[PDB]
Amino acid sequence: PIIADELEKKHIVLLEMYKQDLKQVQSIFLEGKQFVDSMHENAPLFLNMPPIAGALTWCKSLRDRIQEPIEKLAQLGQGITEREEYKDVQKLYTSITKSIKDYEDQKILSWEKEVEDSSQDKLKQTLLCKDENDLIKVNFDPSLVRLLKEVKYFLLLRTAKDIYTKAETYRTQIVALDMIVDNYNHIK
Amino acid sequence: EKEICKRSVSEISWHPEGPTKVAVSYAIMRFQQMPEKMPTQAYVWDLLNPNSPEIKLMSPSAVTNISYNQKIPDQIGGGCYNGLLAVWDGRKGENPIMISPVE
Amino acid sequence: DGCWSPTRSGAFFLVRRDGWMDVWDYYYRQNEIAFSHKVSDSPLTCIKINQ
Amino acid sequence: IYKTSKEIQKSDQRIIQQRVENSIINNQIYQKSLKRKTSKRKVRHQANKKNFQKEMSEVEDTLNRIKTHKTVLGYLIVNSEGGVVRGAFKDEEESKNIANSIPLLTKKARSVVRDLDPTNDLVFLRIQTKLNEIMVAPDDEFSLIVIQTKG
Amino acid sequence: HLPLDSFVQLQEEYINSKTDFLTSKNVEVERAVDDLLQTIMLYPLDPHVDPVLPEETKRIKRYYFWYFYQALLNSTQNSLNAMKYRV
Repeated sequence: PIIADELEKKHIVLLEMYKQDLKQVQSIFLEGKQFVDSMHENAPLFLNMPPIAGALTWCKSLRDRIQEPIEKLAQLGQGITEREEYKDVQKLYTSITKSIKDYEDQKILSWEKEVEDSSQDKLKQTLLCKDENDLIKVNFDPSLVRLLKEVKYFLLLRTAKDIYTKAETYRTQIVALDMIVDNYNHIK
Repeated sequence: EKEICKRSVSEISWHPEGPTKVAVSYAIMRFQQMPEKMPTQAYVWDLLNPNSPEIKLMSPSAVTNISYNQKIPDQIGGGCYNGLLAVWDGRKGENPIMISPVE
Repeated sequence: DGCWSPTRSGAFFLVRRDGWMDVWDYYYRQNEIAFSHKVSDSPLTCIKINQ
Repeated sequence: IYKTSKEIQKSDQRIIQQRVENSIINNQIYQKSLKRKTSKRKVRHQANKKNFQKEMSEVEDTLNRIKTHKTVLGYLIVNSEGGVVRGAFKDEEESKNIANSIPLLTKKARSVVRDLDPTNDLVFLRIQTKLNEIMVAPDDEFSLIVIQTKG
Repeated sequence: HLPLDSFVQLQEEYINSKTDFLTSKNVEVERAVDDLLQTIMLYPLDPHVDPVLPEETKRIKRYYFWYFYQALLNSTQNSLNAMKYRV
């Protein structure tokens, strides 16, 4: 009881601190969310990563920071859950999580449609020579690079096989095709 | 000055002998936000004259990180955006003497 | 980017992506930043300290 | 524009003079002196300027206070080279005689103290006459002499 | 170099080295002035407020340029004192 009385006063102060972190994350999230959607410079996503893939990874980092305290909070005894102030903070946390998922769902949802469009680009890009001079260059859509790099990030954050299987074959053929094209243009 | 779009200073390094020269490498970490055929050069500044870089380092691709080497004076080694590794000499600058195989 | 001061072990400098650089000194107060300075409006990509 | 240019120049001059002063309060005697020496391009105005010809109250203020103090005839500062830096006496003849005669006695008196111990140097000397008391404080840069009638 | 044809040629080489050095500093001073202007321009401030004043920018450069003139003449005057000492 001696130390226990002091602990109750400490618990309300700790709950108040989590309120500031939740509000700070939310306020940061709203400013950050607008930049990510428009793919503006100095965006929240760290360094260089696929923009659609990066938004999901960025959402996860914000989500991880918000939920680290909740596991620790559930640890506290003496029915700190009953406290109305503790309940109010939990409601704020649930609202923030729901908004992040919807944004993630739009990105993944919109990305899903983009992936179907991207599949066609790999199928019908080929290698195109441009200008009067026959300077053959790989015409592999730059989008393909983002889609392939995009998939690897998704694995990190937790009938198309045959096409992906001849992904290895396509790379070998393009390198072989590129060498003859350079040789065939020099003579020309 | 007058670079196409803007180039972020991804990495900054200090001269090993003393703080008189700083080597800064410019590249865009944003994925696909870099303009096609954007300038990809590294400039080493001099504390005495900050109006323009004392020497210019030219690389095949933008160098994400460049750092000085204490063992050999005025030798700079950097990593390109493509993954190519290049080495430049601070005294002569210009093109990179050592370049790693791409594949 | 955050780098330790070569001259003094106690203080280390961290540069935020908000364009603000804050110096953390553990010699005097562990709890708060020694001082905060805004280098520029643009985000600070990296910080290097001379040796 | 010529007038404008002139104004600009003046402003520039003012800035240079300040620097250490940093505007704000009129402040400091030392600062003013330095400005006058180094750059004489601009002078006066700038701010309130406090009291004219009063760079520091404390040495000047203390001397004024001792002179104001009751039973003190006056305090005359003697220059290291037999000169009157400042004279505050009712009659010029007494001040003129005090200005030349008193320093010679102190120099002779300093040697008397000096002969007994070379390291020891005169710090303060006080001569008490039948009707008056004479106090002389000696320093290499300046000498302070005060005559106070005995109570 | 305070401390005939040979002295003049040697002095000219010494003067040339100083001139080469001084030029490097001018580029650095201009960049520093531009950086200060860029940081003020970079400031987000308030949307319903004037971002910056064009006159204000000119005064910062002009006054700094004027300040440089005070320093540049100051240096030339020091050489004259050395010449008087040499005499």
